[PDB]
Amino acid sequence: RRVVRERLQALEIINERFARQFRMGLFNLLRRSPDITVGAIRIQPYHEFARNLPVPTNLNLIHLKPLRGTGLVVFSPSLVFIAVDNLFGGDGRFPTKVEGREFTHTEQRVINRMLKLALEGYSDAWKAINPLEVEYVRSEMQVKFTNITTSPNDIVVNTPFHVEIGNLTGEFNICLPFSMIEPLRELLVNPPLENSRHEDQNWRDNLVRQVQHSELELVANFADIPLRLSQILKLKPGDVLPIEKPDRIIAHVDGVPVLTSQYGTVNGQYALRVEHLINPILNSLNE
Amino acid sequence: KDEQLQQRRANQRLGAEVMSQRIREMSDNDPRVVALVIRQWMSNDHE
Amino acid sequence: NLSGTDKSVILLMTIGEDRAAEVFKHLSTREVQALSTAMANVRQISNKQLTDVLSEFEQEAEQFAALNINANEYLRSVLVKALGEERASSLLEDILETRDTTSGIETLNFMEPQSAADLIRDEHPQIIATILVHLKRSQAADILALFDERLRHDVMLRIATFGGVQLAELTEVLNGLLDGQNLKRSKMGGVRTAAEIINLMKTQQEEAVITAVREFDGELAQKIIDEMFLFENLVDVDDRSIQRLLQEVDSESLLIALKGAEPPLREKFLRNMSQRAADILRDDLANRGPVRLSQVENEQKAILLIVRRLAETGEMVIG
Amino acid sequence: GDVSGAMQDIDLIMDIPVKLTVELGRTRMTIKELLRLTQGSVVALDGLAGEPLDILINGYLIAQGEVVVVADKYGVRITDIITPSERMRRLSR
Amino acid sequence: DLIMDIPVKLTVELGRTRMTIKELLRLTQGSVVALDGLAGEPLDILINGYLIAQGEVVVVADKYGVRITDIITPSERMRRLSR
Amino acid sequence: IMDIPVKLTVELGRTRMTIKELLRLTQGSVVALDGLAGEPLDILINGYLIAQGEVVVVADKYGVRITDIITPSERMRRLSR
Repeated sequence: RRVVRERLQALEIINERFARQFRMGLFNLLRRSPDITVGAIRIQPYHEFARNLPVPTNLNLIHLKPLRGTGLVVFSPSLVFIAVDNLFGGDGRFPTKVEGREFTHTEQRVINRMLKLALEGYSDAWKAINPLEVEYVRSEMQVKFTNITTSPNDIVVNTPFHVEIGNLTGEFNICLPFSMIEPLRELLVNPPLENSRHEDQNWRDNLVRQVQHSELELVANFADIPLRLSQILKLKPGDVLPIEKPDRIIAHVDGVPVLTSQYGTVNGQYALRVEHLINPILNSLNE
Repeated sequence: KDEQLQQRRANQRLGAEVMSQRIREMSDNDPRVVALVIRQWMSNDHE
Repeated sequence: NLSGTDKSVILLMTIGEDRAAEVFKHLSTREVQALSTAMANVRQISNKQLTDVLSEFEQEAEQFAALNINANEYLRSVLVKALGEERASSLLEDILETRDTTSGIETLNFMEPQSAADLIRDEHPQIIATILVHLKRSQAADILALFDERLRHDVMLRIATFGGVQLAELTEVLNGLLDGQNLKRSKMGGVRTAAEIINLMKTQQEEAVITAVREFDGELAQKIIDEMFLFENLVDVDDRSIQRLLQEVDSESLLIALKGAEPPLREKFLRNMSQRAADILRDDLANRGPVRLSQVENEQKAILLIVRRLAETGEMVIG
Repeated sequence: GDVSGAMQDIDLIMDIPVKLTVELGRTRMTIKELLRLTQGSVVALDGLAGEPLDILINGYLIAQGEVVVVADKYGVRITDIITPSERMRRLSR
Repeated sequence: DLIMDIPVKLTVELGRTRMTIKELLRLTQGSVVALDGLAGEPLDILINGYLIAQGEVVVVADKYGVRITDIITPSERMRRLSR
Repeated sequence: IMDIPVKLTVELGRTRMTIKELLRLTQGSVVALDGLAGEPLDILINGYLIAQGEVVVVADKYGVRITDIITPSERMRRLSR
């Protein structure tokens, strides 16, 4: 039983700008402008991702310090074939498909350069918001040997991309376990923040100045006695229920206590004499 | 075998000459190190 | 013997490590280790020999070296200095790769086309196309013929598509191919040697192993039996060849081997006799009974040895 | 069954403990005021002296009552049970 | 029964275990603890900490829904609290 | 310092309505709560909360994947709700 549902905002634009940077990199590398189409971000269990993964393919381990665990990036044999023939300058209108056959040394080396180019692109894109170092670990041919997740049912988030160079097309995906982004669960959901310069800080302080005159109502409680609905039903108006000695009055707003106080008879009114404001920071300091 | 002994003395003189030839080879290795490397490449090409 | 390679080797083992290091960095691993062994074990030292070696070195210095500045030894460093002084583009390094690539292209032309194909079949078809374009036309046609039909057609189609003529990526492509033959040559496949080894074995054990490999893989066993085959049928062996061998082979040896051989073999071997020789051989076959099978097999092995000798001569294609 | 469920609670849920709460009064007071307030400050409430205190359970209006000092032991004595119409009128404010 | 319309607070639990405070001392912030109720057993349904009944959660209509199965059964309540 | 066994408690969400809508539904009636699929649960000791954490099943037995001690901050919100 593993079900997780969430929505994210920042990672979409992060992937978009990463794809634009990657397109620029491939353009300058292969002297030809490519086009990268970012697919809808895929959230699926690790076993589902492995099943959807087109075998054969090349899987790459890229650690993300200081977060525990290793990231994963995959590329299609068609994509690597097209990129390497564009490196050769060949048209590639009579392509070959290799299945089961391991990549040659030249093919794996071209994979190495394109892997490091993708790593640099994603690094600049990510550090543009949050600096998290990425370090490649080990390439892999089969998904089962990658075994990043503890269980195949572990949910992994995947970002698919559709890359084309003229007539030649292709698709590659960037998949990551949910545990990897678990520490930054809040930072992925919200969209990035504009500004955050000194002015923004003082603007936030100015917002507190406007919020200084807020609107709130306090609640005073005396007794919370545990009784029964049988007693309530047999209770009738005029009945008196004894109460233990209320040595203090608890004041709370919407539930959260704010202070304690003592009742007092002032100017013929139900007046309360405060003792001290109950602050979470004060309680933590006392503890 | 006095002639053989004279030949052995000549061989000892030849050995001294061989040491001088080795010193000349060492001098070729020593002076003009660039030229020594060029001759190394030339002998490799001739090989 | 003392070849130009051997003369340089003697020079090196005579001079020392000061020039041996430069020779090694300009040289290849097997010759480096050969000179290391020569240094480890040396018995070619003589008072006159060393002086003659110095004279030969002086000759190389005045001729091969012509007393010139370091050739691409310290020059390449000043070339790199100029490269650094000029734009930040290691074109000289690319030219260095191109030098190995062009030499490798020439080597590719020299070396076996089918081995080149199987070394390039795994590589990219565009790699095959561009390398075939850059190679000699004859070598290209040989590799084209040795390719399968579909791969060959794809290679020629991508040759037609090949117009990028790229620029330093092509050099490292050849460098990778050279590194995939740069590894120890090996070539110990001996497709013929199994057959050769079984022929070197006894004939009964040869037949037993032939049956065993027929059980193992009829294909491989049949290939081994073909490697056993040596002048068994006239049409493949060629009559002119049966004519030429058997006049070189002793007539009595042929007779002894034939009376233990099959009648078709006897007829096909005697069809290239002078008619008098054929009649004499047949008459003696009728006269004398089958001599010891050991002697018959000895004569058959002598026949095969003479076949191998003429194969060494290489004037005609045996079978 | 709907009738069965209604019938059940009269016997099955007849014996069941519950909780309650009581309020004193309400006053408008903002964060400026609370920050200005200090130790020993006295704050009044709209509840007039002697007014019965509203009695609620889990935040649900139930009744009103006033505390009486009996045997030197405080005890709230309820005085009425809120009708649905009066509850509607109270919340329509 | 004018007090019929009263919001009640319910409590649903998985299982119990008698662990000493020393166990929790060594149990890290990401530790795993088992229970006494076997998997698949209907989760006990309680209100305000008072035993009521049991039920099983099922993934229906894209939400976790507990299925009421047993009744309060005061004799069974007595037997259960006799533990 | 002195050690003693103690009763724990895990709570799968809390709703807001009368029990009548629940008890009118007879046995075999599936009802959902604010507890949905995905959120980590909470652990209480003798009714006193400690920490938050999802619960998984292992070896045909429930296994809690506790996360971290609940701070008074979110303790206030969960007390309010």
